[PDB]
Amino acid sequence: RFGRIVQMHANKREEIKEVRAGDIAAAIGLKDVTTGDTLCDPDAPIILERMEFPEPVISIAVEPKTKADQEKMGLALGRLAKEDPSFRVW
Amino acid sequence: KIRTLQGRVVSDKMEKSIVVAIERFVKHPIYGKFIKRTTKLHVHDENNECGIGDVVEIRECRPLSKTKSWTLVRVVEKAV
Amino acid sequence: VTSYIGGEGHNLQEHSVILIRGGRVKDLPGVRYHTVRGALDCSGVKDRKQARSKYGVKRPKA
Amino acid sequence: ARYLGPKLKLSRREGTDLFLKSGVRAIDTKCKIEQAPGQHGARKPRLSDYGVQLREKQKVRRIYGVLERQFRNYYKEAARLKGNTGENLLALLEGRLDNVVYRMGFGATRAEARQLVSHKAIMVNGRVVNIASYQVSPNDVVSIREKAKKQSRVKAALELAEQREKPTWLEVDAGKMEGTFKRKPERSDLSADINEHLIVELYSK
Amino acid sequence: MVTIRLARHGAKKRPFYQVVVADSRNARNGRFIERVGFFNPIASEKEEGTRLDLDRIAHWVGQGATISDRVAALIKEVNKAA
Amino acid sequence: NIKSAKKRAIQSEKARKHNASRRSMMRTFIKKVYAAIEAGDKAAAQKAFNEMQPIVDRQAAKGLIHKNKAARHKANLTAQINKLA
RNA sequence: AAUUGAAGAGUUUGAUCAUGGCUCAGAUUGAACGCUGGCGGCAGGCCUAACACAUGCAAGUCGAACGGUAACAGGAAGAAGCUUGCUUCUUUGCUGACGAGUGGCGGACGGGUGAGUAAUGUCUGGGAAACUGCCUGAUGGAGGGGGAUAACUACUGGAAACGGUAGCUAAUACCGCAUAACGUCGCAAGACCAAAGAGGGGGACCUUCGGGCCUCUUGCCAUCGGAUGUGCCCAGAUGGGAUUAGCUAGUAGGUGGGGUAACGGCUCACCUAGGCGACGAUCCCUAGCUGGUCUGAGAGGAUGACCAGCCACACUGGAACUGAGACACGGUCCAGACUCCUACGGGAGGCAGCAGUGGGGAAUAUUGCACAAUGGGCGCAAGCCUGAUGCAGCCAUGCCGCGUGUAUGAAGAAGGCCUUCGGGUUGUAAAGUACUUUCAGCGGGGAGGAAGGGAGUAAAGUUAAUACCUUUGCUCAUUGACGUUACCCGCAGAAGAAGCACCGGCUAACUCCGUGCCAGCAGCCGCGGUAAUACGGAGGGUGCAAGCGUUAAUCGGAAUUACUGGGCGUAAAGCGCACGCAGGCGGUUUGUUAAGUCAGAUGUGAAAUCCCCGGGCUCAACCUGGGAACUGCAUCUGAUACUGGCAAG
Repeated sequence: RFGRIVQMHANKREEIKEVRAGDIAAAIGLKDVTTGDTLCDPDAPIILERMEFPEPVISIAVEPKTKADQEKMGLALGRLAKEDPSFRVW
Repeated sequence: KIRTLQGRVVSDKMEKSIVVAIERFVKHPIYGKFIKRTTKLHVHDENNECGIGDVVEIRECRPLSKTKSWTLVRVVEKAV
Repeated sequence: VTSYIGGEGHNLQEHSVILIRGGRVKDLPGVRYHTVRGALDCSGVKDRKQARSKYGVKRPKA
Repeated sequence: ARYLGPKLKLSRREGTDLFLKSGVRAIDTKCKIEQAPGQHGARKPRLSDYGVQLREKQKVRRIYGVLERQFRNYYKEAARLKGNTGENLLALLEGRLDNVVYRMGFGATRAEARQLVSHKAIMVNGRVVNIASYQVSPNDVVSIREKAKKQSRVKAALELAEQREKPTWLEVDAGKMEGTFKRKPERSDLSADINEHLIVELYSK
Repeated sequence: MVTIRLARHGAKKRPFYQVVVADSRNARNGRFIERVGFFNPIASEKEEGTRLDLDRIAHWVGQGATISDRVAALIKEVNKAA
Repeated sequence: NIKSAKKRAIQSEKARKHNASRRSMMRTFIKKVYAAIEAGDKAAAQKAFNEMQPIVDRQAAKGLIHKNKAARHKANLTAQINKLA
């Protein structure tokens, strides 16, 4: 789906009801989308434009103040796992 | 006729008013034994007529006071 | 409270978010609950092909 | 959820034949019936009263493959109606579609019969029905779809079932399969080896 | 303003209505004054599809009721001569 | 919120401004009557009661005061004067 | 035709009978969890923190009230390109429509939640001292005038929100005045009170060229009633604790003024010194109540989710306005806490509305689609809006239906598991043979849920008029969110689809190996100390099934709270004994009353739910017709045994 569309003036929300070609907008919702995804029109010819995935470099570690936050530790960093391409979790 | 009770005069230490007691021989719900279930009503009447211990016909009427909402019809069985 | 650790070979420790279901462990005085294996940080039993709905062992692949 | 297993093993757990694998070999003999349901079924138990109630409940179950959840509904239905619950239980169970398919001889085994019913090839009373637990209501008729008729399963059912006892409360056309069902199934018109008070005693508690 | 409207009963995709006299402010399937008849829109071929209590609907007219749209149309569908 | 029926706020403010003035117009006329009953002079009490009666019944037509309240305020005044003189 | 309905077992002892608890066999769930998991139908889906909430939507409409028109499209005198009527444009509220505002109606309904609330409430059955927009019936009127004020204008304040100042025009806005009655007040005579105009068509008279005039449509205001809803009073019922004994001071009642839609300590003044309480007052804790759901043979016990009636609350606390109705969810004002915008001056808001989020938790969903049908608001209507509702999505959570094949098939296979090792078992179970092929996958057909409404036309009304409007048939073109719908028809193929628990006794179902009071099992009793059917692993077998067990939960069994239906000498239990108030019960006879009691009638006992004979989805769950039922309660008329009250013996 496409839930809501926003023009995003530096993390400010104004509502867009229709998007044209060549404009930047934010689509709200979109459960399974990743970086550089080629969103195309279904029931129509399907296109592709994506070819790049950059490098990771330095891997460190962490351990929280207690074990009661470990479920949030995998969740909140998992919340950060969806965001950045060059940021992995082991 | 109309809805009228029998009662018994209890507290007549006041003016133009009476608290009557009416007996209800109800059946207990679970144990089947009849209990003398009392019921006390602030009942309005006319100018100070009777004393304690006399059966008194009383009917429902307007809420004449905060609590008094019944009217004494007549006094039966004057005793000592 | 206390609780019993069913099966054998548990990887439990000083702090572990676990799950608890009630049940008398009669031979043990004053222990009234059972840790349900198949839950959180108390993992499944090292291979047990019989009665695996309790102890939370999955079905072997085939 | 149907039965889908080795077939005559239930008959050796019940000793007698419940006509579950009739087919071409109309003699049972290649079954070693009665004394071998398993590795230790070559003996006999003291067989408690609970067991003799259950094993009798299993036999009336296994002829028609009724699962317990479906089976218990009949006991709720039989005791709901008038008459005797021992009589009502089998009577409403005789009205099952595959039961009337078998009683009219359209199927030689109930598994062979239900394969015809579930694949909607039977036009009972003017409407094709694919659900075998359909109550075949009294004083009615049952036809077979002509556009899927006689594909060597129907004729073998026509052959063998006309050697087997020729049932009573209904008429078979026997030429082109036009079954007619007339009256209420009576307790005297039964296989009679089954008991009834074994079941309704077990279902009280 | 007491009206004579429809209240929807039944399951999904297989509706049913019973035409009821109710106080118009209240909900559809909720508090009503009196049920007077019913109506089936998927009334498979049996003659019973509507049994409208005509005399009380004629009686509620004198009491100032507002007969709704399809309720009036069903009276025009099930005529006053049959 | 910013619903466009919020004019009912300011439609009520001009309404209350109309009311409280005319509501006090009634009450002040009752004060003049009541002052005459504390005074006791009959003709002043009668004429004031004969003055505000068209004022009391008129606002009943505008519905600011219920008819029975307006009927009560007639029955209030004439009972007080008759027992006086 | 409408209750054809009630089981027990294990466990103390060396053994027995009892008393007696503990436990299991059954059903049920708003369930979670473990393992597994094919499809369809009807359902249900925040039980915990009324915890705090980002974002979009959840209530507008009216031009047939009105000045106007900022947009959009127009006939329109004209403008200019210049293909001289082809067009660029200027006029212009004169048309259909229409923001911004005034005004009318709604927003107090629907939708949500159960914190508070033990009685201000709720269920039941009654009453009298009332009010009630819209809808409706009847009886009449519907005369005549006025001053402002938005909007908008000229200036100006601000970042916005929102203004402030001076002029200005209309209204179905507001304010008098006339004139009143079956109206209000008053013993009476009398006094006093209302209203508004808009929309369609047009013969003819009159046209200041608008209009007036006529008809029709509708609205308007007064009074008495209907209907519906609402406020209010009274009797009973409505939880646990006495380790909660006195409680209350506008408190109990009178009188008078005021208040109240109407009644009343409702609110004050003065007086009287009372009122409630062992049939449990006051106090503390917990809780929304009911129809009903679950279980039970019944009586009862537990419970009050979903659906429906009622009540209370709307961030916390308090108050009032407006109006028919609110002390108001998406209103106002103030105080407090918490967030948001900012130009720092000042403002803004309340998810316990639908989704949705963090959080709490074992535990619960999509920021979805359409206003097509039903219902509601406004409107002449067309229509607009509608997170109500209808539908779709996810989730076996539940109930119900269905499939993963059928038949044949013995060398009794191979292999595995056993064997007193001769055989047996797995097991006709597989292979192979011949057929069927639902649902899924795929391609084509195909209902109904749709009644209406729109334009035209004929007819009857209708009026001075064949006009208008109204009703009635009638024709044409149309209205389907869901939805590649329900269903149907054909293609390819057995092919895409079976697990989970238990197997000592209770309880249906056993051997072998490993292991040795260890590892562990377990609801109860209890097993394991080297031959374990109880432990774990195989094989075999049983149960149930797209579910199956585990835990939690309630009743059952439990006649272990015994009303139906238990006991007290020794098993738990006679106060150490006695006197005695309340209270419970009470010999015998007549008369009387009918309270209890019983018989009949009446009103009601909302619908649904539950039960019976039926009907419709292919069956079923499920939706649905009538009936029965709701065993109650209240009133009325009788009967006079029994119990009670009274009178006499």
